[PDB]
Amino acid sequence: ADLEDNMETLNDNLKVIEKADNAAQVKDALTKMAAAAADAWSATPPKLEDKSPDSPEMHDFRHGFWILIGQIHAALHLANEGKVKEAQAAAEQLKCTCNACHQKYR
Amino acid sequence: ADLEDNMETLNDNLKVIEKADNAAQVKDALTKMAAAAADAWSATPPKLEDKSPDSPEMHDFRHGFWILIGQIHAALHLANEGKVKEAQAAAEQLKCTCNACHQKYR
Amino acid sequence: ADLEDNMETLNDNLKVIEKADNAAQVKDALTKMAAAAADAWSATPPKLEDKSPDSPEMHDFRHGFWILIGQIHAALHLANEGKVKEAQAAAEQLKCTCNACHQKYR
Amino acid sequence: ADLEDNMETLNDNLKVIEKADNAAQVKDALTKMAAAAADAWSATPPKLEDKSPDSPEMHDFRHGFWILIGQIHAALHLANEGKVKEAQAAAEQLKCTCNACHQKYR
Ligand code: HEC
Ligand code: HEC
Ligand code: HEC
Ligand code: HEC
Ligand SMILES: [Ca+2]
Ligand SMILES: [Ca+2]
Ligand SMILES: [Ca+2]
Ligand SMILES: [Ca+2]
Ligand SMILES: [Zn+2]
Ligand SMILES: [Zn+2]
Ligand SMILES: [Zn+2]
Ligand SMILES: [Zn+2]
Repeated sequence: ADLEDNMETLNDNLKVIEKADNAAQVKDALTKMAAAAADAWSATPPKLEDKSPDSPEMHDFRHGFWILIGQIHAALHLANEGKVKEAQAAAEQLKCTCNACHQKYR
Repeated sequence: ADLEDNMETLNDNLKVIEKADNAAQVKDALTKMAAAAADAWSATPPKLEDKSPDSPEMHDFRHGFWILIGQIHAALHLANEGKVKEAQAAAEQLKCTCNACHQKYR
Repeated sequence: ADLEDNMETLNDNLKVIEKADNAAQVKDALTKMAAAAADAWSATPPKLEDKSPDSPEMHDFRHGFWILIGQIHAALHLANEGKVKEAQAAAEQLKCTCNACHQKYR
Repeated sequence: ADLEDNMETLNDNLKVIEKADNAAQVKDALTKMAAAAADAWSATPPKLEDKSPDSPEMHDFRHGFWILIGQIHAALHLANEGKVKEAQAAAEQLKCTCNACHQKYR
């Protein structure tokens, strides 16, 4: 899909997890975030369309999604062990990424 | 879906990656493998039907999918940087995780 | 060093982190655990000395340390951001690994 | 140690890995690179002396070492399975992380 669409999914499902109650809501939100993150991974942001597909900036932008995807799956690891509260905490801690990448490329 | 269905999707797209020609081909297979692996993550294999869901055996079973998905996303990292031959070798290498879990639980 | 020595380091520093107060104690304990885990990674446990260096069992044993090392560094990630309490939680959650691997190879 | 000292250790052992012949050689270099990277993790680069330690810029700076150490341990995974040529190619590939952080903060 489209990069701003992916970011909406990321942000909505982030708030679903905060308000979630059971383990199925959390696990399904995290699944949607993973899918969106993997979709964004191949997009070119506005402020980088001038640079080369193989530039260090583009590499760095993609690395931001690699990191986020790992964190989302580390949260899925916890939720699939039944530790729903610890998975919600991990989803909160994810924030350091959405903000590091925004500061540079949003 | 079924654990067996997930395993069929993993096996099929592994073969696709070994025969692919273009990066978009390798990229779509890895993406399907990641989803199948995430869905398999929650399953109980027959050999463990009797164990408690919080036993170490189920913990260890789920860890296999966590390591597998991490390897799939590392291959996706190479694919999305354009390095298709490297992604294909990455897909080849992750058969150590397939074989390790099969020896234990298949 | 020696595998039982590494396990002592792992277990001691695990309890240092629980009792820790500031961010330097936690970060230094986690550093020692990482070093021990990386040292154990190349050892052969008692109950596996019969099998081949390249057997799926040996692969699986090493994968256990790869996983643990990642978790320790995910905890270092948090401690280096100043989130000492969240790093202590992550060190607690590490437990699913020490127990999954013990159940199989200890 | 100094950030500059850590960078020198990283650079030196990268060269060692490209010229190595035996697995023990590749394994010791990666191990030294992992320690240098963990020690660099806490440093402040000159370009960021003015930013707050909890700014997104420092978060992003520290994330670079987290991704780098993950890549180093993935190469160590191959090395400890005996696949030295694969570990050497893994070391080669992680220069994307070197170049990405240098473009931003060196
Ligand atoms: C545990 C963590 C596993 C990992 C990692 C992989 N597989 Fe697997 N696989 C697993 C089980 C328990 C089973 C048996 C399920 C059952 O109900 O019997 C399987 C089975 C397969 C099969 C057989 C499928 C069939 O139609 O009968 C295949 C072809 C297969 N697995 C492939 C496969 C690949 C390619 C993997 C890595 C990419 C892999 N599996 C990992 C458990 C686990
Ligand atoms: C940030 C996350 C970095 C990563 C990843 C890597 N490096 Fe780096 N490096 C970084 C900085 C801020 C600096 C400058 C430090 C300063 O005080 O000026 C450097 C510098 C180097 C150097 C120069 C060393 C010197 O003696 O002047 C080298 C040779 C170097 N870096 C190598 C290197 C390699 C091989 C890396 C990946 C394996 C790598 N760096 C990653 C910040 C970051
Ligand atoms: C790069 C590595 C990013 C990461 C990680 C995250 N986001 Fe982001 N996001 C990024 C860009 C380049 C943009 C702008 C794209 C554009 O077309 O302008 C965004 C945008 C958003 C927005 C605003 C979207 C809007 O229509 O206003 C939000 C609310 C947002 N992103 C949320 C978000 C969250 C919660 C993240 C962490 C889970 C996250 N993003 C990560 C680049 C990157
Ligand atoms: C394999 C992947 C392991 C992981 C992960 C952890 N441990 Fe372990 N441990 C392992 C083995 C094969 C052994 C026995 C080795 C032997 O020579 O007999 C151990 C041993 C221990 C012990 C007891 C040591 C003793 O002298 O009695 C403890 C207390 C211990 N290990 C702790 C520990 C912790 C806290 C771990 C997680 C952080 C952990 N181990 C992981 C194999 C593996
Ligand atoms: Ca069948
Ligand atoms: Ca079948
Ligand atoms: Ca100097
Ligand atoms: Ca110098
Ligand atoms: Zn962070
Ligand atoms: Zn392996
Ligand atoms: Zn676990
Ligand atoms: Zn890269």
